Amino acid sequence: IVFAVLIAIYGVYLDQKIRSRIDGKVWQLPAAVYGRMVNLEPDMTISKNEMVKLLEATQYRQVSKMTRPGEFTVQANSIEMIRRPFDFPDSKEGQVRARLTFDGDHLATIVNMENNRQFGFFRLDPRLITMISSPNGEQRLFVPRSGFPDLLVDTLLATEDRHTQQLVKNLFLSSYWRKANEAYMALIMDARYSKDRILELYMNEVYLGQSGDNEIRGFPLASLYYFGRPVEELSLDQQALLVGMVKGASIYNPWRNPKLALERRNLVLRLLQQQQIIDQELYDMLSARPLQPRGGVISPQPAFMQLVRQELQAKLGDKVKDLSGVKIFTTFDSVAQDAAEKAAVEGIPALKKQRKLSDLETAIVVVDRFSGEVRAMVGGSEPQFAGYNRAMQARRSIGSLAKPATYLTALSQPKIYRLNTWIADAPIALRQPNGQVWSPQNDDRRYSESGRVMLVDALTRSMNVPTVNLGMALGLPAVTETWIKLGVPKDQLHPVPAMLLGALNLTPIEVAQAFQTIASGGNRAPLSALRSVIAEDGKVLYQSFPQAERAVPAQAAYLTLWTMQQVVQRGTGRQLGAKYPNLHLAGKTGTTNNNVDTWFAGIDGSTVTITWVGRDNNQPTKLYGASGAMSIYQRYLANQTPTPLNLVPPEDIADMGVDYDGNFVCSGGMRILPVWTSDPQSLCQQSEM
Amino acid sequence: PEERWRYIKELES
Repeated sequence: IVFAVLIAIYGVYLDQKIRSRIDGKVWQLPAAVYGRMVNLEPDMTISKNEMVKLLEATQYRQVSKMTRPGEFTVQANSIEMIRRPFDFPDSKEGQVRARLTFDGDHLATIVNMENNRQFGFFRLDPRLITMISSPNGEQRLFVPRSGFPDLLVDTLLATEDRHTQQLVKNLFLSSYWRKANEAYMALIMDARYSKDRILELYMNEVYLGQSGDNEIRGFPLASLYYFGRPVEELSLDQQALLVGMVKGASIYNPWRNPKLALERRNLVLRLLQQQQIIDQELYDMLSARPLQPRGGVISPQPAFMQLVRQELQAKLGDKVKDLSGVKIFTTFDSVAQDAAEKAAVEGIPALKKQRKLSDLETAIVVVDRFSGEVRAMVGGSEPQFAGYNRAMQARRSIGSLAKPATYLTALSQPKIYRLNTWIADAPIALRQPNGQVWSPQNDDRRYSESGRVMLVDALTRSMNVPTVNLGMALGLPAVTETWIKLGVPKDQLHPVPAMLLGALNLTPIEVAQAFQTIASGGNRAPLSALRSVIAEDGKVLYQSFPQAERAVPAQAAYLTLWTMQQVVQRGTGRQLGAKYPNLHLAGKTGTTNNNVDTWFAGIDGSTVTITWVGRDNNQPTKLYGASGAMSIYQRYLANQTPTPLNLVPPEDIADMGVDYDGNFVCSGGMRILPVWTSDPQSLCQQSEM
Repeated sequence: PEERWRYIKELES
């Protein structure tokens, strides 16, 4: 009877091996990357239709009636939704049935339907974008017993045990003799663990699919992969297939073989319809429902994830992937990204067919006007398969998009340079070392009859000759100092006269930072993709704080933005001002010699949007001016709902009237211009002639 | 029982 001692002592070693993994770190859970968290408040400038696209972009479903969470219904002037549960960083939250009611172009109320009482603010769960690739290649999403519906548990138990045996198989075993080992270790833990815990570990471990060279396993990550919704919100027809795929994940895959995978769902629906849980009253409904996502996803948002990945080890260090169950909260906006991706996908072939181009590429970057939080990033014409990210990697000449920096430097000197100061416009010839004389020309190759133009109009019209006359009067290091204050790389600045008209090679995310500093009213906000990084135990690892650094005077930035509103209404960008006049959009056009690169920096009330349009091989685009990059921005403005830019003038701003000769008038005048003054009595000094 | 099947009709409709 010595065999009874060998098996008894062996069981203690199996019990020690189970206790070590289960009581502690079970799996190396990858880091979940979520999008932005949108709070909703009374009198918020959001429409009903704008809220519908926000909800659908955050994985909500428009339905006739609401049953499970992540669902909503539209009415004449209101939306009724069930806000899904989400463990937010500030406070954990359950399901919330609420009605968002609209007056016109604003959210009037948000009322909880269970108590018929308003909310001061209402949180919206962030969209799960992707999971950060693990070394082992076992991608999962942990969900405790509480998160799984009881019908999904009944559908599982009905087709497997019907009171665990395959849990121990996938835990520590591999691929007849060790079936006794599987039977012994199953009964050891089943007796020494809870009835609820065995379903939790099983539902997160089971293999349900593949996504390239990484194993997608567990009901939670599989639900979002196969259906685009969490495990909690699975319809019984979707639960039947997800339960059915446990036996043959690869053979019952809907992408490789849809016909074979369709029969499994109906077979599992019969196993439960034959038993008590379901009857034949609804078999015809669930058997008709076909399976939704089209061809899964290997790498969602590759462009935006480059910035997230770069920023993670640059802030927290590479000592972070070792941690399990990390929660990364990004600034990503799904409405803007979806709007930008369509504008790039549809806008590129629209230009190639009209102008007869063989190839044309693009890059769009949207950031917050005041905080610099990166809201969207498109780095190519077709973001279906995107290896190269033009928004970060493609470093190109900014061209005429460099002109605002010269006028900013000038307008920061209120006592000498203003919006009515005259700049010369006659032939120029600047000698330089090595070697020929530099004779810059306007696009027109024309000069003004009077031999001068006032500052305001030179920027409005993007006049080359007066920008060189202004830029050289201030000095090249004064203009270069503004580029450093605007937040561009110092290694890219070469202070020579060519720099004044665009000899400066920046990438769209570096241009985004420059225009952001202006957009805020001269406050440089270091561009960021991360909001916070939280551990599995709720402890914060990284948390953003405001970094608004006073770069240039607020009055100088205001007048430069006021002039950029004239650029879009009557100047180089007059095309967009006629389409969207009610936004009062501020912006600037970008063109290089032979139009190798085209750009547009568009600022609205809420964001800064930089757009580049050029070829990868640095060749002439055969496109008129900045119309190439403006038409992509027009499509982005069309694809989502922009915010009107209603500029609030800072202190010491006085709207003064000037005569035809460009001098301030006491009473009246024929052209009103904002001017940086504490005492607007400059008119006395001008009128006493 | 009929209390399980009736709830499922209004949940899936």
